[PDB]
Amino acid sequence: PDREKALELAMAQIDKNFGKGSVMRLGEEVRQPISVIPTGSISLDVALGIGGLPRGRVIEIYGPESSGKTTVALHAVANAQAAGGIAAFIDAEHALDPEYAKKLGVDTDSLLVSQPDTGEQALEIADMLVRSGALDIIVIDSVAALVPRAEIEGEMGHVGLQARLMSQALRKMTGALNNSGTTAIFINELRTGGKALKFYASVRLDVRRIETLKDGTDAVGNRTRVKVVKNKVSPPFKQAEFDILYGQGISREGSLIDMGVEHGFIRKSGSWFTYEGEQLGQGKENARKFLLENTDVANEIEKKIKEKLG
Ligand SMILES: Nc1ncnc2c1ncn2[C@@H]1O[C@H](COP(=O)(O)OP(=O)(O)OP(O)(O)=S)[C@@H](O)[C@H]1O
Ligand SMILES: [Cl-]
Repeated sequence: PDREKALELAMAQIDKNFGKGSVMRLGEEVRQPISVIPTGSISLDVALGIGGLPRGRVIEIYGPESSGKTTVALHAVANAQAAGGIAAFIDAEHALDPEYAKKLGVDTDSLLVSQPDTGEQALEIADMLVRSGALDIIVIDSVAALVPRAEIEGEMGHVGLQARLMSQALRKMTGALNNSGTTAIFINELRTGGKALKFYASVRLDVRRIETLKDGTDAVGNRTRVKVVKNKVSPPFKQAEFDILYGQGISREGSLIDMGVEHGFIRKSGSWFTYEGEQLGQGKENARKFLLENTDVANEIEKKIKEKLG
């Protein structure tokens, strides 16, 4: 017996039988792909281990209200579009603020939006789109808002039908999703169908608000924390953090400062961030700004960090 040789032989057959990623060692550092979707969060992009959401996969983003799920998803779309991709937003919440979306860099005008009459119609419309192979990314707002038709329409006290709907739906949309090469983000709100999504998801993000961006003493935004509780394309359980200002989305410069520091590219003498010899400022915010204005800097930092990792 040769354990490691026997185990590898095992794994190999396991992945063959159920797909790559069926099993993997946690420390394992996986081989990156040909063009993921920058989550808009450098840290998260890293936690996902492939620099962003995997295309042609089902992505669930759950968490409480105000935790930043929609924000993240928007950025996802933006990038998808920045890459000349076509986007679709299946809205069953009617909560979208396109003005903010634009600010996150979404081309709202070219963005397709549907506002279904029932959970069925929703997913159906979603299926039909996906399988046109024109969409790079699609978003479904509120797994919960996918209420069956029988219930929306007047129906008696019943079933366990919302889950079945969601289940069957995913069943076919996945095949398509894969052939299409389109990523499907399902925003799930922690306040029914998530039962299925748990198993169909390739990636599952547990998003929640941790801090109240205050800087010194005033409301700015909030610090989010995402845990990749499920990851079928890279070791799971990675966590990342980042800032979302009010009105502004995920602070790229905020991620850059933070990750740049923990990775020694930007030195932080107490109270004063410094990089490569140039002074960046006292207090994250001053640094953030500096990086915001001096777009050349940060870009360097964005490169440097990118390299050392993935
Ligand atoms: N329309 C908006 N205008 C200004 N800031 C917004 C807006 N929407 C979201 N934000 C910012 O993003 C934070 C919340 O992130 P969301 O985009 O709401 O993601 P989320 O909470 O999962 O989505 P919900 O609550 O289902 S909409 C807010 O606290 C603000 O910092
Ligand atoms: Cl990003």
